[PDB]
Amino acid sequence: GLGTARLQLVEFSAFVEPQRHLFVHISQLESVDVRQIYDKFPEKKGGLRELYDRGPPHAFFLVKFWADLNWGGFYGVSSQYESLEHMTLTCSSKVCSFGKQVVEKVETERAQLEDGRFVYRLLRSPMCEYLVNFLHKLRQLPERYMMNSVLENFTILQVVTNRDTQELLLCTAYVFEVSTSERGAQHHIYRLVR
Repeated sequence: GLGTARLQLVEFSAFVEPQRHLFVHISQLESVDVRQIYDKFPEKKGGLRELYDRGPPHAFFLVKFWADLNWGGFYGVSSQYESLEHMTLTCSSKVCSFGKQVVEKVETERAQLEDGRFVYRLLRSPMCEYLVNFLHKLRQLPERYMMNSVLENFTILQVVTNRDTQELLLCTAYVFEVSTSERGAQHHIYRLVR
């Protein structure tokens, strides 16, 4: 699964409300050389290389999404994390185009005790205007292969840190293709090694 002993991703979804439609969804391992995707993110500071250098290596994951782009509504992102230790999470999400940052969103969420464990709920976070706009354009493409061509240069990098200790808890890279309405959204989680 996606997580470490200190922090685990439990659920992740991006959606639009008029019942919801899920572009992508993760509800809850093969390897990928991290060097092979350095160019899909900023190569200098806070680039994947530098983060992997500081470590820890076991906190690094790659997720490939096959998004479902078949649906003025509310565009939102929901995330839920869990842990056994009480912490405050700093969640950084960097949207990248052609390997360059076009959006950085930073949120904070404190632990909530529930069922004998700590939960971190970042629900219904409004999707950034750039993504909403991008989705609106993307879905107008006449062919799925054209969507995949455009999505080739679109990546997201999520960094979750312990706000107090500044320790890296979880770093996840996202890459994207499109899936048919018939098949529905899907994902493949990888471990990033070096």
